[PDB]
Amino acid sequence: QATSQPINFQVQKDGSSEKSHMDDYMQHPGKVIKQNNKYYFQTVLNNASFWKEYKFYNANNQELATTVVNDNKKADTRTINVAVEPGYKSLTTKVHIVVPQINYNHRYTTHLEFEKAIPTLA
Repeated sequence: QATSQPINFQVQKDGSSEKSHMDDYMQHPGKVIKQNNKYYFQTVLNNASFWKEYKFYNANNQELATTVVNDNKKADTRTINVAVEPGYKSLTTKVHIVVPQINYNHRYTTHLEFEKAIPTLA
């Protein structure tokens, strides 16, 4: 069995609550999924070809498992699951965006803020 619910979020800048331009690289809302007693935040990365690396952590800086659910090369998107727990209010992220053709190379250190804490699901 699986249960899911949408969850709104905003990626915000390191050291403040200001929106990050990284927020534009992810589709909204995301989704919370509970399957085999485990919880995930499922999210769709825009311009997936630009994402050279991504890492997610909880608010205590522990590493969170990510898995690729879907790669849509035609749309240039990638759908991932990020392991979470009920009660999580944010994820710390470390993301490397690269577009070599324009010599664009940027490292984001941001915090993805859920609109509400990850819920317990039945």
